[PDB]
Amino acid sequence: TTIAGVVYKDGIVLGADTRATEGMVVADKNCSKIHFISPNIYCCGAGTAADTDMTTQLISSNLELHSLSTGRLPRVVTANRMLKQMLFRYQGYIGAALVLGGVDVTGPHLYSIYPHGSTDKLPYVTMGSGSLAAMAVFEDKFRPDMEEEEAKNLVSEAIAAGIFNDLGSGSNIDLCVISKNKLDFLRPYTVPNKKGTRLGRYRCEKGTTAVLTEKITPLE
Amino acid sequence: RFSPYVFNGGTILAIAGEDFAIVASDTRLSEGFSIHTRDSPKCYKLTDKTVIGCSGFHGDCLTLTKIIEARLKMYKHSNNKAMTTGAIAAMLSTILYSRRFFPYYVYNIIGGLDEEGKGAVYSFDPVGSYQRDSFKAGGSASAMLQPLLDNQVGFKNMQNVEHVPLSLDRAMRLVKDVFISAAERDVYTGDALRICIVTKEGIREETVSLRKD
Amino acid sequence: TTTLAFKFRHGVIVAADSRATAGAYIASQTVKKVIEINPYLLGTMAGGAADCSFWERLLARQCRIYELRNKERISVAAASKLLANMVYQYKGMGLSMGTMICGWDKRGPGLYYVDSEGNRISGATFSVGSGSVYAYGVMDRGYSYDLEVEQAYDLARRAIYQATYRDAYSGGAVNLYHVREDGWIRVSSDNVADLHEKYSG
Amino acid sequence: MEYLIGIQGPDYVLVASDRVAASNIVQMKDDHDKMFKMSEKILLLCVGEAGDTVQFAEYIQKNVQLYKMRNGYELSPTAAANFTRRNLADCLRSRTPYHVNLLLAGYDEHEGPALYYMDYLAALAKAPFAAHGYGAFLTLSILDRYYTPTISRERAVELLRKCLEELQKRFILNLPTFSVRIIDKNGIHDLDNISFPKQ
Amino acid sequence: MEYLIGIQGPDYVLVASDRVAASNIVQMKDDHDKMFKMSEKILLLCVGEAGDTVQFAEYIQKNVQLYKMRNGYELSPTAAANFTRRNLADCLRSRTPYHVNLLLAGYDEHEGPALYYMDYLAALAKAPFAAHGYGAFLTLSILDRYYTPTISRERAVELLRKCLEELQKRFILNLPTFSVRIIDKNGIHDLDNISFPKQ
Amino acid sequence: TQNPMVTGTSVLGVKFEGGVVIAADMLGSYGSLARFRNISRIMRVNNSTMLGASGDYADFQYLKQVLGQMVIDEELLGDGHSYSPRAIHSWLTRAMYSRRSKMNPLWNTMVIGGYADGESFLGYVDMLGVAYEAPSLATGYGAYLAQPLLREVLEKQPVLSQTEARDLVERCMRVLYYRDARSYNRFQIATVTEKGVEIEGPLSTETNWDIAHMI
Amino acid sequence: TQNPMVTGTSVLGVKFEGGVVIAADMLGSYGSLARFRNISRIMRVNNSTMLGASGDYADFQYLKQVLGQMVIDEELLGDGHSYSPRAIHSWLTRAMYSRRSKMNPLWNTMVIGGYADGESFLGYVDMLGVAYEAPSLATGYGAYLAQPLLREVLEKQPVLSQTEARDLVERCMRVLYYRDARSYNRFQIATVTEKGVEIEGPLSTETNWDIAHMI
Amino acid sequence: TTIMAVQFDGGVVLGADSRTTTGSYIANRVTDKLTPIHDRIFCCRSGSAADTQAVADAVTYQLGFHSIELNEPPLVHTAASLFKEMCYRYREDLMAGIIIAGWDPQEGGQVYSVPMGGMMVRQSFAIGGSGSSYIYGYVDATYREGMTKEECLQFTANALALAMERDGSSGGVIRLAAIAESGVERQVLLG
Amino acid sequence: TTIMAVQFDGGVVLGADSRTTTGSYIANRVTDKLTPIHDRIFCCRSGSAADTQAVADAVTYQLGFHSIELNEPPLVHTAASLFKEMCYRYREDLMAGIIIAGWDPQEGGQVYSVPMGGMMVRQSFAIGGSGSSYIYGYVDATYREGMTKEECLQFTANALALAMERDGSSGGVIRLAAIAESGVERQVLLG
Amino acid sequence: SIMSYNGGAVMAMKGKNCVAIAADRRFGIQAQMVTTDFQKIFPMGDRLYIGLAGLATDVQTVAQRLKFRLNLYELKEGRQIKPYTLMSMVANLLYEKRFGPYYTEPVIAGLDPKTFKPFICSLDLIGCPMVTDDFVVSGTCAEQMYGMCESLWEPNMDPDHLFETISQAMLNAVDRDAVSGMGVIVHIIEKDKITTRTLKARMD
Repeated sequence: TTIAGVVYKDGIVLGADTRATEGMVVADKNCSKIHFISPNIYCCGAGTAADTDMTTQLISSNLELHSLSTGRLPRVVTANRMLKQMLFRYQGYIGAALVLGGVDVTGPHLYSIYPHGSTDKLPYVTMGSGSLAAMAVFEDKFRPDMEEEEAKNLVSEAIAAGIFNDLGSGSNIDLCVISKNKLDFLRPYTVPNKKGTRLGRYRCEKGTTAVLTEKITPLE
Repeated sequence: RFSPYVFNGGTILAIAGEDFAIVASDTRLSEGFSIHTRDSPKCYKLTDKTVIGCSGFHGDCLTLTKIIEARLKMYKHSNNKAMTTGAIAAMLSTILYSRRFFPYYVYNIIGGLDEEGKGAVYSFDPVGSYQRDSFKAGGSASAMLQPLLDNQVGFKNMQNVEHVPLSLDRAMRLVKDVFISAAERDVYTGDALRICIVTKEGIREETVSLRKD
Repeated sequence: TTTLAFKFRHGVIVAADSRATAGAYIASQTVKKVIEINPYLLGTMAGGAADCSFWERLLARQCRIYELRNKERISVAAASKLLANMVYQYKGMGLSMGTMICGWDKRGPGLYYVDSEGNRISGATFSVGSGSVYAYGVMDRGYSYDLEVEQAYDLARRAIYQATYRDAYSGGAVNLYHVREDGWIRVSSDNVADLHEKYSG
Repeated sequence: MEYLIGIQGPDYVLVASDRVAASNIVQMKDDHDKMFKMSEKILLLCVGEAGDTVQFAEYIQKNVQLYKMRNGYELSPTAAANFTRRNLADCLRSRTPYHVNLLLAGYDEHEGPALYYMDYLAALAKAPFAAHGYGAFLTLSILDRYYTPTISRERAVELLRKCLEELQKRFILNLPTFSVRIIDKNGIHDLDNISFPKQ
Repeated sequence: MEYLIGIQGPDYVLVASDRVAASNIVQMKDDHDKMFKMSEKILLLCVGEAGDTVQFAEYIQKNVQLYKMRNGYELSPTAAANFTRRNLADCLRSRTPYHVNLLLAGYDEHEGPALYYMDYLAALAKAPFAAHGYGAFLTLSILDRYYTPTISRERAVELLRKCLEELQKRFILNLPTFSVRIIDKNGIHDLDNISFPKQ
Repeated sequence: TQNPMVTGTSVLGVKFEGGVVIAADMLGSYGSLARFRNISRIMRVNNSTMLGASGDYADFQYLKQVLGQMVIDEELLGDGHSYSPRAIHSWLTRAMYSRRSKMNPLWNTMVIGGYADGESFLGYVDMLGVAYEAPSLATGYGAYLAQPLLREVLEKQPVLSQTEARDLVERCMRVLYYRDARSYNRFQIATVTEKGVEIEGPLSTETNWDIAHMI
Repeated sequence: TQNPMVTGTSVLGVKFEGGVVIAADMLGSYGSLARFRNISRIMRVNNSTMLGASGDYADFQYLKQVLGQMVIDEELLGDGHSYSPRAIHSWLTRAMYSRRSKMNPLWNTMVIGGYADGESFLGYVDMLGVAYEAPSLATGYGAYLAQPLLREVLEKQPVLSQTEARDLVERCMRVLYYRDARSYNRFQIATVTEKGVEIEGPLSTETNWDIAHMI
Repeated sequence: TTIMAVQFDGGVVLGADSRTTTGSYIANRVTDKLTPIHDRIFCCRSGSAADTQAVADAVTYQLGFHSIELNEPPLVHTAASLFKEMCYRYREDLMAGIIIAGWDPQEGGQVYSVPMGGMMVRQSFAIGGSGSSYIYGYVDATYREGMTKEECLQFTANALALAMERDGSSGGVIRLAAIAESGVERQVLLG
Repeated sequence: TTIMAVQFDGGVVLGADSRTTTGSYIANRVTDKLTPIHDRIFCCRSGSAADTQAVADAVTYQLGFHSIELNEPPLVHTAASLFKEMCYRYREDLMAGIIIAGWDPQEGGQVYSVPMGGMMVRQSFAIGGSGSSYIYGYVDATYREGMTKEECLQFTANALALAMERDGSSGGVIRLAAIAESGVERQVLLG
Repeated sequence: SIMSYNGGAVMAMKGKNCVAIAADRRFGIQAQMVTTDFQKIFPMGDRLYIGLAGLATDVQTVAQRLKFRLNLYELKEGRQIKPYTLMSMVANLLYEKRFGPYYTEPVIAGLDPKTFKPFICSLDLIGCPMVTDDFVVSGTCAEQMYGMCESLWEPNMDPDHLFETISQAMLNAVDRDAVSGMGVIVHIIEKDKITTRTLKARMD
């Protein structure tokens, strides 16, 4: 797990890697850590998966409620304030390493949340287990007010370096770009890995296993 | 506190044929959630007919390899002939028990030919037992690999499936398939696969890459 | 892991399973547990693999030296005593070893039981291992002294079958050795599923 | 500590228990009774943490008597067993857990005989012959050796005789006297008290 | 675990033991022997940590045989008892302690009968009747009820019969068979094996 | 050493064409206190090899002493034979293993760089005896931070020149000054070629802070 | 309070003829660090009583607040009735006991000095609720150090004058500056008489270092 | 980490680094360690981060509501009392090194300090944070009563400079704050 | 506790307090913290007391035997190597904060420092003891390369003054030592 | 481990137009078996099953608890339940015990109620869903079943090869396992009908 965020000259580029390890064994090869919050705000999670999931669904429900109650576009600082108040109210028991990003009336705003309730506004953040490699790539090749394809190439490069380094990282790479008007969301950004075709067809035959007791139940 | 052991991982396979012994192993040497290298072959060529693989804690693997080579040279300079396979197995069992009360954290697999020219794989444990089996998979991906060799090599749990002797290139595609399939779910399977084949005519080696994840 | 041994009129029967796990994971299915010391002794494997193999191999060394010094093959009680004396010098250091010693004597049948706790006793019936109590039950049902040969074979084989049916750690193949007056003789190596077919109906 | 065995038949259930009441090291009472008559065809035995046994008898016994007196009729054995399991499963995740381990024995007019099997972790089981304790170990091999699903009751009594003969042979405990019940279409019948003469 | 009793008389010593060999929960051996003949009038029994019993028999037995073969004659029971206590007291304060608890039984031509009493802390004692274990508790009241220093041997056998009848009555253990010795001016006489038929 | 008192920090080393460059900084930290701001953490071994280390500095002084004495002894043999860098790597591995087998470890993390007979060499030695060869080594947090830069540039192009290698080391040391809390803006570059072993002076970094004007 | 953060040190108080003098120093040590070298550790309660304390300073601020509020409440009753010092002592004892029964103690060691109706008063309150009256009190290390001077002079002569009492306090505070490691050469003297309650300024000590010339 | 507050005749001057650390890794190079509450009152924090952020937000809440209800500019001692109550009440869960400073119309410039216990004291200058221990020598050497504004700025610049130079955890960049009747003047210096 | 060593052009200057503490009780107010090993080489100690006393006595033994056997005045680096060996060989039982200084005929004035780890380094000035942390600011601000003797004495006086003022364990009285070719000048100051 | 108290293994495998779920039969306390007829695969409506593995207490408790909420849902709304809905319900029910956690790893395998679309997912002990396309497993012998399904799976599978593949996978992965064995029950379902077969596994 290696998530990253950045702010280019107009908006926000978020990334992810979709290897859900459970301990030491690869449990998933295709997951989704970029979650919905609002039509303009998204979020990424790290660490304990179900904690991030339930927390982000609760906050997304509450902000959808608030936005429909108000009648206008949500603000990112409201999401930040709800998250930090809840995570501090749980005393750091819930582990939810969050990256928060959205575009308000004020513009693009990126927040990273550490699971006790400590938050920071930054132009670029990395979170997760392999965040150090992506933060290395960011500090190497960042400049203020980048363009779009520059930022997309940079975030792809950073998470790719995290996958070629980290052991809990490594799958196909998720991206998300938020502007004032154009929201994009892509399943495989750049698929670095292939897989060798099987060399032996180890296919079983129709009856190669002894059966003791059958049952048939028809349906409609 | 100071912990004296660490798990470097690795995966070693062996297949005993009618007249061949194939030993293969990944070459990733790692620690925790990092990669130290992507080229470190676990196989070692002892004699003209014996290849040993060693996974687990890496420093004990290096030390054990060097001690085995030294005692091989001692046997040669005493008795004018190289050791057999079972002699190396007995000696290695004595060594692995000789540090019982501060154990090696080392899985060991010896493949090679016997004196009749047949395949023989002697497995081990960290404390010093051994047994003559036809196939073993040692290391982190042991449980990902033993039942599939039971399905293909051992012909277990099947019905109306005859027993064909295991040929050579069939064993090769087996080794390649099991390392690809185990590298999909494992975190310790390397990239470089180092396949050592022991025949009655020498030692062959072969390097096959994998996905670079 | 479940072994047993019992002596009767025509010598000693020794049988064992062949499963040796590692925690919840099975290492192998064909671990030959009854360790062949001599053409007249049989030792077992009871918990520790490396420890039983090593110390019984060292006992075999001592016995062969004894034979070459006395021109007379060692008795069973002497061998068990030497094994217990060698094991006691590491008490508390964490040896697990519960083996059995069988063989023929000038006195005849011999059956001893040597622990890593250093217990050394004679007897007529024994069973060692995790599922040993299961073997104790059906064996102490069917035990007598005046038994036939095939009766004892069926008793021991059925006993190990019941043990592996109840225990989770026991399984694999049922080995079967028979100690006679002249020397020991392997009887058969029967799989569990074949016995399941044989005794289910 | 001990174990009470529960052999199920084709049309009867053969349950047995001891008459032993443990202490520090002394046998305080040698005519103890673990039998809790729930209904006319449903028995209950109990072994576990010895403060919970009487209160389980209170809860289950009295709530079954409540159902029977309310609705006019007797419970099935299955629903009663499941009700015990439910009260265990509710009582487990609290500040006050109960630690008991027994099997339940009933008989329906329609379902016939039935044997269930709990644990201190509230697990249902529908067993042909079950066990708990330490007599569990030395007895299930003998019982699984000599079992026939279509077995007659006197053969079951002889089998229980044999099972006891292997209980008094290699045990580190005493277990002198066993009480034995049987359940049929006629209800709850008591067989003779099964002891073995000491001196 | 168990206890082996040692009743002393005016001119005889009545020692006894079991035939029980404990395990995990099983009774591995039902004909065990705890009797270690030191000399022609000195016996030894042993209960404790069951790896030390045989080696104590080795050390004490063989060094007493060394004294007898060297100097030409038998030890007193008192000096042998003190020698055992000395080897215990030396073996206590080391890296390798021994954990046994047995009383010693001898007979002198001049001092007559003698009973000693050890512990796992190497304490000598000269007792009229002594004990160890858990049978100690349930048996010393009966023995201290019916004791006369000038008691005849058949009365002692009847008293031991009574003591066993209170061992099989409120104990949590099995203890089926006891072997019984006696020591006199003639030497070691083996009495009959004291069992109860169970079924 | 059970408890390391005065630790160094990360060491970087990478091969290039006919040479190995190694650079580590010059700070001796106790806890959080940067107590010793002028120390040397690279020994220039005789003419073909070169050592850099982390962890407890006292143990590094000890191994400095022992290796110096061994090199002096072979140079006094007068046979024309020297130690290959791989022989030194093997000896050091055996030393660490014999330390840790007796439960008295030398708290270090050492990098051996050498160039002999046409071939470059870059070896690693851990405290636990874990030892291997690599085209680029990185210790401590360098394995988390400056390792992906090394493996990034080395995967796109496996060989390098000396200028490119030195520039890459400068960038990696800049990054380590950026995000190590135990780091310091003064480092020395050490280089082996066929011309001998050369230690450059205490260079520094040029940093950027234009993100601070962003509120 | 489970762990006392910022502790004071010893407080000295002694009766005399128609008054009670109390003196404690002005230091706010954290651990071994003398962090707060100007704080007040004596509250001048309304006109008849006076409080001094040790231990955790935050709890002293808390009891300062609560006692101030209680005194304000009775002064706003307007009945002409005040608190005797023994009533305050009783209330504070009940407060400490109810703190420690709930396993949440106030980490303090308090001295109550008062003069009302001809009779002097000097009360003690521990953290555990142990409370008594005494002609001379000494807290912390003062009970080990300046206590024998008080009990020495008071046994030879049970009553005192104000000058003798103040001089004895000066000598005791000098000794506590000599051999308390958590001590400081600045203290304030607080005094009750029939004339009211008076806090003197930050006095100091005069030391003797003539033992240092002995080698 | 290393935070600093110095008053002078007209008003007060604050200062902090920004090197917010976690373990041995630098998480953030630049941080607003000093936080506005009212237009004339600041606080600078240390210890744990989430604790001080939540406490500063709740104090901002209570103080803003009270100062609107007063229809008067608030006191500094009031905000100090609020931090005192919230720190002291939960000294079991918070690690706060809160230092309050700010100019006041009634009382001029004031500096209050609240360490990890929950005590409150008024000082003329303050040292807060784990790396302030190293410059207690420098601040008890160089300080002189009755400085000007520029002398206080130069003073705290040299102070936080030496603290950043020696301690490993401190570092980053220097933030300053100057509070008087005329306004708040913030700047970011390095040297 | 707080020990200090500063070299200058002609020689070196040492200094220490004497507040040797045990727990929270002062056992001794005045202590010879600095020790003459040879007539031109000093060491000042910290950490545990008995450890450093035994180490200084054994170093005095070996160095005296060696310097008599040389029939030449000893080097300073020699004594530094001896303390290095004895500290490093038994890091497991000793707690030594030994700082070696002294003038030498061959090499002038030198200052070596040996902390608890047993490492050895040459410095131009040194800070030793548990209460030196509070003046690492002042020793980095006030030091200037190329002082005189009187400036070094005033310097270490102000240093140990602020250290004694701030740390609780430190205190007592100031001992000084000035070492040059002309002699050893010890004095006891307060201020 | 509390997860290794009673053993257990549940495998689900997605085929072409059908889905097959299988589990073991053994029940017992850790080394002692008890019975061979313990139910771990429960019916939740038609053409949709759930498998439960781990501690048997939480197995029966969560199964009855889920049946409670399931029937309440299917009675408040006349339609039958979609599989994503069931997945979210199990996730919410497990997450209600965030700090009082059940010890179970539910595996859901069922078809689409409108189309013939298959569905598989698995959850963790706190409520982390995971939808895949090939297979999900749960229990002690995880790594064995991972090796089997990553060794033997093909994307487009007729039900016969689906049945034999899941059969061989379960037999071999169970036979390497110790505490989990004693028979295999296999449910192979499709759009038209539901087939349940039991395999001749080693009874050892």
